[PDB]
Parts: sequence; structure tokens; C-alpha cells
Amino acid sequence: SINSRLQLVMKSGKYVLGYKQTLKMIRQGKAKLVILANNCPALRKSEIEYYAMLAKTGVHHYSGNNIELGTACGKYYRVCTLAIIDPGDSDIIR
Amino acid sequence: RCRKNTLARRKGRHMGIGKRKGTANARMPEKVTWMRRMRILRRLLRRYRESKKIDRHMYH
Amino acid sequence: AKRTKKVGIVGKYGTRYGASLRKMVKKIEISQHAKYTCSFCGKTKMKRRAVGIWHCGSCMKTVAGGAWTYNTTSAVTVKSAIRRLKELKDQ
Amino acid sequence: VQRLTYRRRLSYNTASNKTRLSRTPGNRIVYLYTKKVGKAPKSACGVCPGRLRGVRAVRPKVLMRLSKTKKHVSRAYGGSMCAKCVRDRIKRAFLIEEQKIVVKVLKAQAQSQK
Amino acid sequence: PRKIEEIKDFLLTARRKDAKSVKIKKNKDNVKFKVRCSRYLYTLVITDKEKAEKLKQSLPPGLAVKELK
Amino acid sequence: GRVIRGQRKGAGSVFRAHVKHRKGAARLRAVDFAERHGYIKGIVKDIIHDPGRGAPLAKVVFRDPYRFKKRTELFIAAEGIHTGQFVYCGKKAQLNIGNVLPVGTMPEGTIVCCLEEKPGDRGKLARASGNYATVISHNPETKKTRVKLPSGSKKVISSANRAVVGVVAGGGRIDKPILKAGRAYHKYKAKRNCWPRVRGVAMNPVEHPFGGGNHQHIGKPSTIRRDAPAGRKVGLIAARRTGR
RNA sequence: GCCCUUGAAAAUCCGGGGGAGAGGGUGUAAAUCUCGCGCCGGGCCGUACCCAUAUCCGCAGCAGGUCUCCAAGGUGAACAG
RNA sequence: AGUGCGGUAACGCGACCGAUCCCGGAGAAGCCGGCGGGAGCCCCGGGGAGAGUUCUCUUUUCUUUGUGAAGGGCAGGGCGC
RNA sequence: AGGGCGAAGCCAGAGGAAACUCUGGUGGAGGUCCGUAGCGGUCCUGACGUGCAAAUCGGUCGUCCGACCUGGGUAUAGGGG
Ligand SMILES: [Mg+2]
Ligand SMILES: [Mg+2]
Ligand SMILES: [Mg+2]
Ligand SMILES: [Mg+2]
Ligand SMILES: [Mg+2]
Ligand SMILES: [Mg+2]
Ligand SMILES: [Mg+2]
Ligand SMILES: [Mg+2]
Ligand SMILES: [Mg+2]
Ligand SMILES: [Zn+2]
Repeated sequence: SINSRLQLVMKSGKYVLGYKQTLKMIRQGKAKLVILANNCPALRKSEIEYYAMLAKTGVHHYSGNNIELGTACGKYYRVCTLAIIDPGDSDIIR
Repeated sequence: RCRKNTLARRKGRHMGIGKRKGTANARMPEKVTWMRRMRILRRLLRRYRESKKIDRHMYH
Repeated sequence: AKRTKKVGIVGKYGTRYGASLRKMVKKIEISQHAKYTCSFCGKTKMKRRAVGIWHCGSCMKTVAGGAWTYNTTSAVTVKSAIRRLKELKDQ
Repeated sequence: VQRLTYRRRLSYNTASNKTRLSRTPGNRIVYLYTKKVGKAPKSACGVCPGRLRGVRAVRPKVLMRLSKTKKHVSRAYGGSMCAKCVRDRIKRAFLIEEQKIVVKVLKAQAQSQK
Repeated sequence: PRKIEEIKDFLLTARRKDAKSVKIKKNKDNVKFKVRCSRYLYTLVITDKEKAEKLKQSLPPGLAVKELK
Repeated sequence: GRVIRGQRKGAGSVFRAHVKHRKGAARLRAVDFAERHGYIKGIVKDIIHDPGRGAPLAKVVFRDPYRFKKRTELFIAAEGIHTGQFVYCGKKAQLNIGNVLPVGTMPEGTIVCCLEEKPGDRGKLARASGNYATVISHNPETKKTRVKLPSGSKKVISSANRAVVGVVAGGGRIDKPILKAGRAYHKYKAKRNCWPRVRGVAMNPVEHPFGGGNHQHIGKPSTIRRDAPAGRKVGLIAARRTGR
């Protein structure tokens, strides 16, 4: 499961939550992975999906809706897009 | 003659129980009295915060 | 039960209309004024606009739903059946 | 106190008969009749509830008088559509066409395979 | 009406074909110069008195120059 | 004596329908090559309220496939429709909700509404509010389909004739009590002059056949022939059985 | 906030997408949903006064009826008296 | 070469070609509550000009104390930019 | 007009192991109450009863955000509306 591996990333690794910030992380070429909630707007997703394709970056569609993902980042707010810059000691990146 | 009497009403006069016809809330509405207070205390709080007297968390 | 023991939303109606009717209204009267979650952004803003039409204020997604609920049960059960048959037809 | 009368034969207080008080140089309060409140145009997108920027919200038969620059804005879809909905239309219309090309490529490979 | 800020500009407006009366209001502390045209009544505020007295001479062919009192 | 309230509703006049603010008819798309052979795609531009109607409607806009021109329709909203959704329709339409396709295509047990009673009629059966029909069974030859209507009846139908998949939106309207007479008044005012209704027992015996008497009684049997001249046909018409 | 109520049409006016066309050939052109200025025009009918314990309708200068706008000080909850 | 230019952008600048065609907007929206801003009026403290009172008292009480539209500037509101 | 009652939602504090409950606020619901204009028309079986009036007057009354009141336009005509 992905929730478990994220937990560790959020604890120990470096990361960034949200679309304005993750698109800046990909555009820098630092972002190693991009998680998308399922409810994300369709235009947004396809835009991000293209940005990863240009930057040769992983894109993982999360199983849950943006409330679940934010819950799954350990935040009381809700996150639709999340980039993983440096995982701490997790194998979120395979 | 009125002006003179209004000056009496300032001193606190012709204003006792037996010269009131309206309910207290009609005479000074509780909502307005509340509105004043919030608009005071809140104004006091954000002045305190914006002088670094009190921190974010205290303020809240 | 701060202000009322057992009328809540239907305390507006006062004594009128009878106990059963007012109890019967309390169910709907609640649900219809409820703010639901916009399964589109995920904010709690799905609010009935008029009968059968619910609008997210943020999402701006107007959504044909039930008369007093964003979803009827009937609609939900119909949805799943159609999805099942769709898969049965095409394979 | 100076009370006053309407200046036109329309007695009734209506959408048409709206007024305001004005002190003249003659030092008499007089009614002036007021012009209706114009609205800025809403977006062609139709989801963005907010009305458009950089346009003189004025009663539509005025626009006639106004200069072109007042009536619009320097952009593609200028003064017809809000920016946000343009820059989403743009990248949408682009990203869509890139996938249409990808499906065309996957179709052509499948023809060459078969 | 229209206020003007350059003594030259008012001189150019006064020199048009459409113009006529160029009445002059000594307000004390101000001395305006109101020059009527077809459309607009142009005015020009000239704070100095000697500069207003100088301009008085500079209006051209025999316009009204109907000084106001 | 008098022409009775009831006979009078036929002349229209006061009893005609109120239709100023009504947003239009709530049809289906008309058939054409695209509908007939493939599937035309349109988008749901908005969802609407239509006075005197419990179902909400849906402005659905397509592209006319002949003139450069964006034609638009008023579908009755299938429940679970929303804006910025696409609404495909035709023979080769995908069997999901808010998607109008011929009854012959769609499998058995398939729930539909706004279902064409006769091919090309533009959507006549089951278009109320919480209502729908179910496609029972197909006869491939004869090109006919059996459909179960909300009344219970099991009507036979041409397999060509279309329907929107899913039930009608705004269901369970009638679970809420009305309570206030006022609330009744406000319902029928956006419809037609049919409300506060006076019982023929109340009336004098010139304006209704139950009228008159020293006691508000009917006096004759309240069941009646349907070979009955208009003016008597009152109470329970052709009532097969009458009680609880 | 309320609605099993969802609360006018049209004339008229504008914006945008498109890009069929048009412009002159190195001082000018077509162009100004023209910017600023300049010139000429805007016909037809209504326009007195009353509008109500005396100009209206109730046979009348009839205690009846007849749609609106404006709306000072004091007392007082108050357009109450 | 030349169917204007500025701003990261919201957008800006006095003008800035363009047809049939298309899309959009404005015209074009219920009632009720609360709160806020702007005026008119009222109020208070004073300046003046004219008043009334004055047997005694009263720096008195009373009146009056202005700037149209249209432009330009600037507050002051609002913004789901 | 102006008052009364104070429904949902919201805040804090206190208790509760939890479930949740109490206390104080805020909030302002309603074919809610009082009560003006408005609309009406209970009683006095008052006045009047060759009247002010071919149905009026006085007090007293009902209702006063809603099946509210109301102008103009428009529809329905006689065994018909
Ligand atoms: Mg008019
Ligand atoms: Mg502009
Ligand atoms: Mg009777
Ligand atoms: Mg009979
Ligand atoms: Mg006159
Ligand atoms: Mg008068
Ligand atoms: Mg009597
Ligand atoms: Mg007598
Ligand atoms: Mg008399
Ligand atoms: Zn937009």
C-alpha cells in the first residue's frame, strides 16, 4: 500500500503539497514523483501528466480523493497534487 | 427649553424607571450593544498583535 | 438539546400542523438544508438550490440530484445496475 | 424643512422614476433624476460568477458612445471572457491536440503491426 | 467646460476660426481667461497679474476681449 | 341548472395553464443520421428549474452537423447529471447514465426515462420526477420491445424508439408534507387554476349533482357509468371496485 | 435566510472567434467599433388648472368613494396620541 | 520591413483595417433579514449679518449662513483579479 | 411604523472515561403575538332612519410578511360566465 510508504516520506523525506508548488518543483527538475488525487480537475491532471513526461518524472495516481490524500499526508487539510522531492528512507520510489 | 432639559438628561435625570415607556432592548438594542463590544475588543486584540504584544496563538 | 428537547429545525412551526407531520418534516427539513461535500473539489459546499438541483459554490458544478438529498437511494441503486450491465454487454 | 416634488408627470416611484437630492447654486434642494446602474459583462465561460475587469460597466446603449479601449481588453478573447478561462482553454486545447496526436500514432503503429 | 494649463495652448485655442468672445475675469488672486468656442468654454487660470496684463495684449486680430465687470 | 365546475375547465379561459416563466418543452433530440447510425456528443451547459415541474431540466448543447451552428436542447435531467459533463446519444451510444439510446440496443433490466412512446416523438413516457421505466424484453424480429411503465402496465414498444438511461431527477418530492395551505397555494399558482377545491356536496343542487339536501350527503351512489353525459360524470367514474 | 413559489419578453447596444477581402509601394495609401477638434439637422401630438370635506364618480359645493411622491421640533419604543 | 505600442501578470495607453458566418454579453429580474459606505434632514459647539426679549436675569433666544449637468483630479467603498 | 416571543446554525466555559450533557452568549426562524398605515367590519341590536349617505357616522372591534393590500393592462357573457 501507498499510504504506509508516504507516511515515512512525510516524516523523514522532503516533499511539497499542492499544484502551484509541485509544478514549480517539476519545472526545477527536483521532483522525483507526483501523486494525484482521483478527484483532481481533469485539465489539471493532464497538464501535470505532460509536465512529468517532459521532465521524465514518475506520476502515481492515488487511489483516493483529495481529502483522503491529505489525510494520507498527515494534514488536516486536503491535497489534490503532491510531489516527492527526496524520500527519506522509504521505497515510495521503487 | 428643550436644550436645557437635554442637559438634565445628560446629568442623569428624568430617566428613572417611571419615565421609561419602551422596553430596555428598544431603548438600547442588545445586538447593537454586542456589536459595539466585539468591535472594541477585537480592535484591542488586533492592535495588541500588530505591536508584537501578543503572539498569533494567544490572539486566536 | 440546548434550547429544545425534541423539535430542533421544526421548532419554527410552533404548535401548528400536528406532532406526526412535524416529526415527519424534521427528517427532510434537515437533509434539504444540509451542506454536503462536492465530490469534485471535496469542499463541503453542495447546497440544494431548488428541488432536484444542487450546486457547489466553489466547484460551480450544478448537479441534478434528489428533491431533499444530493442522492436518492433509487438513483444510487440504478447507477450500479447500469454499470454492471454496461460491463456485461461490452466485456 | 424643504420638502419637494417630482419634476416629471410620472408620479409613481418606479425603476424609471429614480432620483437624488441636489443643492443648486440657487440654494434650493431639487430632485435630479438618476441614470440606471450599468453592469460589467459576465464571462463567455459561464462558470466564473465574477464579472469582467477593465470594462466600463455602463448601460448597454451607451457602449455606442464609448471608445473601443473602454469596451474591451488587450488579450485573445478580450472583454468577452475572463483570463483564467482563456489560459485553461489554451492549455486544454493544446493538451487535447497532443493526445489526439498520440492516439493517431498508436493507431498508425497498430496498422503497421497488422 | 475645459480648464487649460499652458498659456500657449489657450493662445492656440483663441486663434481658431470657431472662437469668439475672450472675456477676462479679474477675480483678485487669479485672473481667468474664458474663451468661448463652438463646443466648449475654455478657461485658463493665470495666477500672476503682470503676466495676465501681458497676455491681454497677445490676443490677435480684433476678437471681442469683453473684459468682465 | 348550471354548467358545473369541471364542464367549465374544457373551455380554457381561466383554467388554461400558466406558462410565462416555463423554460420550454423538455424534449429529446430529434433523430438524424448521426443519432440513427452513430452517436452525437453534446455537453450539459446547465441544469435548470422549470416552474410547474418537479423534474429539473438540462440545457444540453450539441453541434448541428450541417451548419456551423451550436444547437441546444432541453433534456429532463437524469439523476446524477451535472454540468461540464458530456451527453452522448444515438444507436452507438455507450450504456451509461444521461445518455439517450434506443430501447432495442440497451439490455434487459435497463432503467430508463423520457422514453419515446412512438419512434421520433421526442420523449413521452416516464418523465415526471422520481420515475422511470424498465426495458423488459426484446423480440428481435418484429423489431419490438416490452417495457414496464411506472403505472405498472407492461406496454409494447418499437425497438427503434429512444430513451435516456437512468431515472428522473428530484425524486421523493412527495415525501415532504405540505403543511400550510399557503404552501399548496404556491404550488398550483405556478401551474394552473385548480386549487382550493370545493366538494360537490357543499354546492347547491344546480351546480353539482351531489348538491342540495338538508344534510351534506350525496344522496345517490357516487360511482357512475362512463357512458355518462358530462354534467353527471362526477365522483367515481367507471369504478370497478370502490372501497379500501 | 425562504421556496413541491426559483421570481418577463423583445426592440436596441456592445464584446469576442474567425479571416473572405482591401491598401500603397519607400512617401504615401487604403484604414480609423476614431482620437481630438469643425459644419448642418432633429418633424408630428400632449403641455392651462383641479386632483378633492367646492373643478372627478355617487341626480348636488353630499360625512361616501377614488392610484402615488415629499414629509421639520418636543415627549415617547414609535409614521401612536 | 512597416494593418500601433507598454507591462512577469491582473491589465494599460487617444486612435489602432476587415465581410457573410459563428459565440457571448448587456437590455434582464423574487421576497426577507443583517451589517457597512455615501448623501438630504435633524442635533451639538462656535464665528458673522439681521431679530425678538430686556421690571430682574440671559456673551440671549429666532432667522439666515450656496454652488446644476458634463468633464478632469482625488478620497471613500468593493473585487469570486 | 415600533415592540414581544427567541427555532435551526455558531462560540466559549464546565462536566463526562466515552456517548454526549449542562451553563452563559450569539443568531434571528415563523401562513408567530402585540400594534400603526393599509385591508376589513364583531358588538353597542349606539347615532342616523322624509339621512350627510338608495347602507353613511361614532366608539368598540378582527387582521396587519401572507392563501397580504392595491393601480393600470388582459381573459371569461346570459341557461352563459
Ligand atoms: Mg417607463
Ligand atoms: Mg481597458
Ligand atoms: Mg349551502
Ligand atoms: Mg342536477
Ligand atoms: Mg402643469
Ligand atoms: Mg393635495
Ligand atoms: Mg341600530
Ligand atoms: Mg327622526
Ligand atoms: Mg352638514
Ligand atoms: Zn472564467
